[PDB]
Amino acid sequence: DPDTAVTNKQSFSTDVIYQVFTDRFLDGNPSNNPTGAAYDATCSNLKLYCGGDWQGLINKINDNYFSDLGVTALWISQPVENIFATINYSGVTNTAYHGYWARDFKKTNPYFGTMADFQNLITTAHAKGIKIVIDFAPNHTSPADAENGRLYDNGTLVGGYTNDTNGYFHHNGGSDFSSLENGIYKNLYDLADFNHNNATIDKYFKDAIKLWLDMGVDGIRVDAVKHMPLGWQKSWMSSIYAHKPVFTFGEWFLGSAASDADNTDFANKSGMSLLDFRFNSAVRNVFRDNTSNMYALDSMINSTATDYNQVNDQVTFIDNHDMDRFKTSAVNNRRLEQALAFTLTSRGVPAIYYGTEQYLTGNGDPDNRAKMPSFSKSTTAFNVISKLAPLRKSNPAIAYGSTQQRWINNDVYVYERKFGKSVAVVAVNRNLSTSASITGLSTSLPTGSYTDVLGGVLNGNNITSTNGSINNFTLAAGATAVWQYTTAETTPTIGHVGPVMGKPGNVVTIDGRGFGSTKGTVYFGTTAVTGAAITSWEDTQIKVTIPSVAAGNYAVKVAASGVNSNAYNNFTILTGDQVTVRFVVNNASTTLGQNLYLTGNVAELGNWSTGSTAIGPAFNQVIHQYPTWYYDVSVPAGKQLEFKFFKKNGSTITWESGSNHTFTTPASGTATVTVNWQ
Ligand SMILES: [Ca+2]
Ligand SMILES: [Ca+2]
Repeated sequence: DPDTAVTNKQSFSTDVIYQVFTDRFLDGNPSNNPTGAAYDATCSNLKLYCGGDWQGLINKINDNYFSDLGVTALWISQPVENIFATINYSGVTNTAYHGYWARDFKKTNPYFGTMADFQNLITTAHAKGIKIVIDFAPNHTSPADAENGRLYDNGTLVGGYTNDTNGYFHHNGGSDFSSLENGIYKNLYDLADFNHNNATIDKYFKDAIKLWLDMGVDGIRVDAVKHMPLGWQKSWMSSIYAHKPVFTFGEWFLGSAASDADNTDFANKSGMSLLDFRFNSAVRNVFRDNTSNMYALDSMINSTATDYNQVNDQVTFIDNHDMDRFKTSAVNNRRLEQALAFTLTSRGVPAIYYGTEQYLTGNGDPDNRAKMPSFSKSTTAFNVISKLAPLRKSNPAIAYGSTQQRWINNDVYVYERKFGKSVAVVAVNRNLSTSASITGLSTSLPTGSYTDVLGGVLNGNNITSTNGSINNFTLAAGATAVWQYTTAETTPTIGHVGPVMGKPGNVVTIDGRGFGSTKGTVYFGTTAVTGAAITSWEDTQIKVTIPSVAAGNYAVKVAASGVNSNAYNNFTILTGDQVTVRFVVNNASTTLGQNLYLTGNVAELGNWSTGSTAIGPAFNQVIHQYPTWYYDVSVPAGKQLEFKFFKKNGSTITWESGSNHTFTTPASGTATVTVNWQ
């Protein structure tokens, strides 16, 4: 199957994601709409249910609204049963229309549809080459008070937030958001926090997602990743990747293109991507708010490409469920159109929040979750997506391409996306009133005459190369032209690998060009993977079995016909199955600004390193207070580990003295190991 094929659940780079609040799209079946106050036909009270369902989505798929738009994957609201009750925050009746207040992760939300409806929707999407991505919010249940934040395991009850004897939840009050630990271990407002170190919860959630992947979901958009321990998440991911690997991204909110240490961290160590708020901010500051210029935009591109191990897996967007719509009264259509184009031709997996093609407005929650107004295919923005979306599939330079600043200034940007012998050039002039005389533009386009892929719908123009040298031209006011160049690759050149972390035995997908149809050999580091280990092999996609080599960070290489492909770095190989173990050290007092890390005899703790590979810095305030620190780590299961803490501050490392501490991990689930600092 090609990298392109709907089948490719491990890579979304060639797709376009359509984010849609299920309830706010189409009530394709009235026979399942809420009754009474908890419902509102008009859908004027955005806080109540409006009727949207899975049949509605099915209908749109079937009349090619999506197929005409160009979107290749739907991102739906969480499908699980949510609380049936209603909460009255400040006199206003609030419903769980959003999907985010789960009560039974093992049952479908009746208001969206049934299990068979869901199955019906998973089959109809694949038939048209559309993938389905789902929201999964394992952080918490529903707001305490609605239903005492109860959780049912497929009907049967697990426990409520109150008189929670076995401790399935956290009872440390709610997060004031003053630190990463305060956000992880304390509730989100009234949202009942689950205690993941609790083993039945750890297993409830591995068992839950398993069910959904089993039914055919193609990707999972995890919610509130900054509110759950990394260690746990990673372990959960290894469970998923070991069963049915699927593209997983999470939401870790940021408020700028500004780099963030914990953000970049999670993005490179959890085993899942993030939503690109750094990008979003720059895309909005330049195109929307007029608070930064093309420089800011370019500066973001280089920096993100530099911070994230695999920038191509981040998920770009111009707006979403947690912000003001891109469109407002001062923002004009061309500007929306420009942001879309910029995003569709950009690096990463892009997502369009529902109704952007219909210029929908709505500032803040919930006005930005208005009902889908039209199914019009005429808008210019609708046009732009249909034109461009298809390119991610046809041109691999858009999909896996690098980015090169080829001409820039305050209003004008011309960047280059190139992968192997393929290219795409994109010129953007955010100035709505004055055009720009471009002189001395240089690209990698072979000599020839190029026609703006956008047929001029965004005042685009044609160009002419002369061995990369483009002839002098004028870029009209508010223009944006795209000129590409494609050809058959003849050299194994790796474009993606999914997932990027796993234990030996798992199956990974390598996407790219020029692999030929004759099984060569894979290279996990310096270890050739051949023959039967290579489950599948064709020009654009090779499915290969992760060899059983020492856990660690490898680079992947595909050698087709003796020619070695380029190397895909930072591919993480696990020791084996994981379990989440909480490490607690006592009397581990420190000096001002001195911190506590952890490392031991397995790649998962960092193989005795004191660097960027050691676990930490351990927490010291919510679950355990200073001088006791603690930190939840993903760690090989069943195996006996040796570990040791260490304080680190200026540059100087002080290891605990005496022998190494020891712990033989549990064969499954979770565990806690307490130790005294030596
Ligand atoms: Ca309905
Ligand atoms: Ca939490």
